[PDB]
Amino acid sequence: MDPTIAAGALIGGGLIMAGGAIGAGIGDGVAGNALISGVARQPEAQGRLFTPFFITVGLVEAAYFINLAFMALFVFATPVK
Amino acid sequence: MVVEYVEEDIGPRTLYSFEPDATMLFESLLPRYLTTRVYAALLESAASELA
Ligand SMILES: COc1cc([C@](O)(CCN(C)C)[C@@H](c2cc3cc(Br)ccc3nc2OC)c2cccc(OC)c2F)cc(OC)n1
Repeated sequence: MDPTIAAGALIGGGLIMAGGAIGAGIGDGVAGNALISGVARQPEAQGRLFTPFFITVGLVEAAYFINLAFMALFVFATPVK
Repeated sequence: MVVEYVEEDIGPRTLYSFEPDATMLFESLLPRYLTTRVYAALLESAASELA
C-alpha cells in the first residue's frame, strides 16, 4: 500500500545522495589534486590558481547541491503520490 | 669533472620543468659543455699566440 511508496522515496532518495557524494567527493579531489601540484611547483601561484579552482569546485558543488535538494524533495515531498 | 656542491642559493624556488627528463638532458648537455670549454681554450690560445 502507501508504505511501498514511502520506501520508494527512501531508497530512491538515498540513491540521489549516493551518486551525489561520489560526484562531489571525487570531483573536489581531482580538481584539488591539480591545485596542490600547482602550488607545489610555484608557491606564488596560489594567488591566481584560486581563480580556476573555485570555478571548477563551483560547478562540481552544484552537481551535489541540486541532488541534495532533490533528496529532500524525495523524502519531504514524495511527488508521485 | 669534479662535482662540488657549492651552496643552496634557492630554497622556495619555482621548480624547473624538464623535457623529457633531467638525467637525459644532463647526459646530452655534458659533451656540449666539454666542447665549448675546448673552444674557449682554443680561442684563448690563439689570442695568447698573437700577443
Ligand atoms: C535546478 O537545476 C539546475 C540546473 C543547472 C544546469 O543544468 C547546470 C548543472 N551543473 C552546474 C551541475 C544549468 C545548465 C544547463 C545546460 C544545458 C545544456 Br543542453 C548545455 C549547457 C548547460 N549549462 C548549464 O549551466 C552550466 C541550467 C539548467 C537550467 C536552467 C538554468 O538556469 C538557472 C541553468 F543554469 C544549474 C542549476 O543551478 C542551481 N540548477
